[PDB]
Amino acid sequence: ADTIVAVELDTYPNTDIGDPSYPHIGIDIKSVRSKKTAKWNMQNGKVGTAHIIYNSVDKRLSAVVSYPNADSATVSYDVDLDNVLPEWVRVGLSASTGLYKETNTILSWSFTSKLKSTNALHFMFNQFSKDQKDLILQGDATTGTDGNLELTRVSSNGSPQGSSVGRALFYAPVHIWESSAVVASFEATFTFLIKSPDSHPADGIAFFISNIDSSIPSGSTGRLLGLFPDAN
Amino acid sequence: ADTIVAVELDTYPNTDIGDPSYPHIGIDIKSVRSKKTAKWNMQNGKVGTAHIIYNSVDKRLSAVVSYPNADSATVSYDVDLDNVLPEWVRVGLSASTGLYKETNTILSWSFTSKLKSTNALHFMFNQFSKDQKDLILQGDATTGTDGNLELTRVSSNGSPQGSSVGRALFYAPVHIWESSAVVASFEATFTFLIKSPDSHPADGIAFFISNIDSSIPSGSTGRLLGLFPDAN
Amino acid sequence: ADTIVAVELDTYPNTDIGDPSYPHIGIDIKSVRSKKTAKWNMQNGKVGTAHIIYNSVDKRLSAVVSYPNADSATVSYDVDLDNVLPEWVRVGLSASTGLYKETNTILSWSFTSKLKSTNALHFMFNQFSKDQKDLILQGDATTGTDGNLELTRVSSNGSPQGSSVGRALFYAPVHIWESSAVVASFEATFTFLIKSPDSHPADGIAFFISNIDSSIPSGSTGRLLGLFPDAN
Amino acid sequence: ADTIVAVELDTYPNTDIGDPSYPHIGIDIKSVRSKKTAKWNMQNGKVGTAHIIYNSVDKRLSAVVSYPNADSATVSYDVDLDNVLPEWVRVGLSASTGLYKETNTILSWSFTSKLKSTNALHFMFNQFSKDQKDLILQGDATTGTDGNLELTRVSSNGSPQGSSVGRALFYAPVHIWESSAVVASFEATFTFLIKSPDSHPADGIAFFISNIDSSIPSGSTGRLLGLFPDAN
DNA sequence: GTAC
DNA sequence: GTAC
DNA sequence: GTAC
DNA sequence: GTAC
Ligand SMILES: *OCCCCCCNc1c(NCCOCCO[C@H]2O[C@H](CO)[C@@H](O)[C@H](O)[C@@H]2O)c(=O)c1=O
Ligand SMILES: *OCCCCCCNc1c(NCCOCCO[C@H]2O[C@H](CO)[C@@H](O)[C@H](O)[C@@H]2O)c(=O)c1=O
Ligand SMILES: *OCCCCCCNc1c(NCCOCCO[C@H]2O[C@H](CO)[C@@H](O)[C@H](O)[C@@H]2O)c(=O)c1=O
Ligand SMILES: *OCCCCCCNc1c(NCCOCCO[C@H]2O[C@H](CO)[C@@H](O)[C@H](O)[C@@H]2O)c(=O)c1=O
Ligand SMILES: [Ca+2]
Ligand SMILES: [Ca+2]
Ligand SMILES: [Ca+2]
Ligand SMILES: [Ca+2]
Ligand SMILES: [Mn+2]
Ligand SMILES: [Mn+2]
Ligand SMILES: [Mn+2]
Ligand SMILES: [Mn+2]
Repeated sequence: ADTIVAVELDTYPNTDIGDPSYPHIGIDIKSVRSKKTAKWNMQNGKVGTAHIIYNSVDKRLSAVVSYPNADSATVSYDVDLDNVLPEWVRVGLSASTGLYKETNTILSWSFTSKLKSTNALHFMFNQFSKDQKDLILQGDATTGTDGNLELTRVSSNGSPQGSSVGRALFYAPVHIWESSAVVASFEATFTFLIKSPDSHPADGIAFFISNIDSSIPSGSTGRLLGLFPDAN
Repeated sequence: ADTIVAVELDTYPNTDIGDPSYPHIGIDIKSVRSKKTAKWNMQNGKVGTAHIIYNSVDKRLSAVVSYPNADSATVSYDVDLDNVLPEWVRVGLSASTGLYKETNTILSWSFTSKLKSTNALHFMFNQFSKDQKDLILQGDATTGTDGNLELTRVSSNGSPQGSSVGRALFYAPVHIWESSAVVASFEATFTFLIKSPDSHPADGIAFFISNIDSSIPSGSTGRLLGLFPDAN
Repeated sequence: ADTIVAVELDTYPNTDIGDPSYPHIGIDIKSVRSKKTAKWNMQNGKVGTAHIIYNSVDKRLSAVVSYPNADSATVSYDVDLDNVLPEWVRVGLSASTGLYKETNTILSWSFTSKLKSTNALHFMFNQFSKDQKDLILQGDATTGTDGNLELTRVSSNGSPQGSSVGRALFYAPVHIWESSAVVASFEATFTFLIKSPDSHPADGIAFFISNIDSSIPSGSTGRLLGLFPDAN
Repeated sequence: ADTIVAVELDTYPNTDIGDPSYPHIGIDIKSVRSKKTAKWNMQNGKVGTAHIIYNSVDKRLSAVVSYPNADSATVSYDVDLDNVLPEWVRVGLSASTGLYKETNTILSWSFTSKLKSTNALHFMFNQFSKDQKDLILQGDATTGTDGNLELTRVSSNGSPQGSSVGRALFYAPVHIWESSAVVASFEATFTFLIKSPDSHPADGIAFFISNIDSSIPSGSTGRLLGLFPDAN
């Protein structure tokens, strides 16, 4: 299977696989069962912002998710990604729906990675286009509708669909660690709009780092968030 | 055939294709017969720097090539690249040798492209590694020798070889123009070491922008600099 | 007197100082009598964006001013700023009102300057705060009202006042040119909201570069845009 | 007195004030008696690189100091700078000599600070000039000798002097924290050349953050590193 | 960091 | 929008 | 997240 | 550096 490190914005509690009883953010290291979670007050229909940071000095993967004029949710986990990820990776966004659904709309995404002694990569999307050749779209993901990235299927009348999964990966491989680097760092930011007509939205959005040849695991709709083939 | 826009650092005068009778820099728009040239005092065995700039306001492609403590050479050409290049491109470095030879050594390469009212791409290579997954190497190009990119063949003691052609392209496609952008800009910088035992070094280095699926044209050693299928 | 280079967004035609008979953008080199202008379709109450670019290769000062879903206005002027500006400068925004008035509201401001073969300066304000220590406020300029910079006087209900002039300069001096630099470049971007109850809004906003010790010239409300001591 | 946070590169053990018995790097919070230290293998006459990082999510001040082809020294300390520094600060480099001496030569310095919800400041000096108006020089500090910043006094024959102190601060105040920011971060990098003709170099170099109006404490030569008025 |  |  |  |  793929090697996945992810930050999940998990809108739907799957208590059977160790989710807390509330919408949460989490740090996922090679398992959908987060190594760490924080409670997340997800605001239906509101634009939120996720910030993800890591550096090879502290070896601490951290995230902050916020809405205008509300308290942030934050989660951190000590992990040496040199011992988890391959040296070269792709970075991406993933989302899913299941029996419950939501829009998984990405309005902007930026990423920066640096290896110092310096090598750098930076991309910034504030606008997504119909045929965006620097993104690899997988599954139900589409670009160009209102200049946004729709990770999961939305009908012609604007309703999100159930049992949908989709992902967007940046086209170039990323050099995420190097044995001779004195300092390696990355940061990701994205803005998102999760909207549900139902009482209960599902399933969430994740930022993820994977082996370069990563693909959506077959059947990874719902609680698997397009990242894992099973709930182990 | 491919669509090529290039800045050539041309070390060898080919009078039969309209080169001036001296080493020169040139702007190549879909032809090896530069639309504009400037005399270039190439310093055998010295590290040089090339800077290439363009913006959609001025629609003027400019370059400056310099050595420490010497006068620069500069060339500019008015061209609307919206009417020349496809909307999505790859960017790259190319170099060649023929009967006469030189090292085509790249010590660093950086590139930035922005499409405003903003989408942005930036990469910086100060170190090239043996298995560099965000570069597409074509022909004779190799990476990892002293952390440098050798575009053309060099022996184990660093002696350049004749009849050699090689290129390196950044892996991700670049969105070089967009009809709704108010301002689009790019800039490229690279540092290079051209060294020859020959009285006459040949053939040169180019920065280029191509169709995404561009490859080294058949036979394009020597004066065609790995860019053009013929001298038309 | 001061040495001023400016891009004016001139909302009010002053025919006696050589303004065209319509709102215009202009390039001002040491005079309010623009060296070049372009017609500008200013949209009362809409947020606009101004982009200003210059590099020492082309020696061409350009600007583009845009509103969402409208055609841009653009103006360029060939000028070697090495022979106009002192080596060290301050950068700023200026605005004024006279008999006629408008809001001169700045919603964001960014600036980058680089001197290559590299020295670099960059700032980005997306939020202005009440006591913003990296800005020098001159005249009527105030910060903190909805996180915006109000260059000229506005009442508590947001109504602009006549006979008002105000400027904001970045605190640090900027090294705008250097005799040994191979390439020097700057770019500025700001977003603005010009709103008037008047049939005729006045007087405009400018981005400017000055001697470091520049101050609002005595009497420079109205047509002199807080930049010039007289209309020569 | 001033409020100082610093990363010290301490070349000289002052065991009487709690230095370890070896050259060390340290994190100094309002005291020259480091809250944390790591052993540092300082290489006389070699160019080294210091990297300093902090973000408001982890609240961890970290540094890495390295030489080509040697193991790094690294030190980290958990501190909430919101409770230590004022909201607006200056950033700087400091160095001293005492009865023992060394060159305190700075070859490059870069800094980036961001406040997100984004406001940014970045500067990069690869070249220092004789009259560098975006630096505040204090004490014995000079710029322009070989394009370098000499923090402490060097004689006409190139010998460092004893009992010398000097500092360089960036001219613009820096907004280091804000109560409404979701994420605040900074990073500094500098390269340095410490050379001594004596068996024993002294006293060291520091990166520091201070109140905006900070000045060299009188008598802060030697072990006080130009930062503190006393050894408490 | 080495010598008494 | 008023003054020649 | 609320109802049995 | 050789060919017309
Ligand atoms: O903030 C508190 C909100 C609580 C919502 C409670 C959930 N309601 C609920 C459950 N719980 C059991 C969960 O699994 C049943 C559905 O499983 C399928 O749907 C989800 C959501 O798309 C997905 O994660 C799974 O993989 C699967 O597709 C109900 O049965 C019910 O109603
Ligand atoms: O004595 C040796 C130094 C003088 C060399 C001659 C330079 N003068 C000159 C030529 N020569 C004709 C060019 O073609 C000759 C070789 O062509 C092959 O090699 C070159 C160099 O690598 C390459 O560009 C060609 O594609 C081919 O591979 C002029 O035109 C001129 O001036
Ligand atoms: O009915 C009201 C709308 C029409 C207004 C007239 C515009 N036409 C016009 C003028 N007028 C002469 C300019 O000076 C008049 C006022 O001058 C003062 O106010 C302006 C605006 O704030 C300011 O620029 C001046 O400095 C002074 O404070 C033309 O020349 C033209 O065209
Ligand atoms: O890596 C191991 C190297 C060990 C070096 C040992 C130091 N040698 C030494 C000492 N130690 C006592 C320290 O204070 C005496 C000098 O104090 C003055 O000089 C220093 C250095 O510039 C400065 O920090 C102080 O503030 C003061 O100016 C000796 O006495 C001796 O020899
Ligand atoms: Ca879940
Ligand atoms: Ca040639
Ligand atoms: Ca006017
Ligand atoms: Ca010490
Ligand atoms: Mn979960
Ligand atoms: Mn040529
Ligand atoms: Mn005007
Ligand atoms: Mn110490």
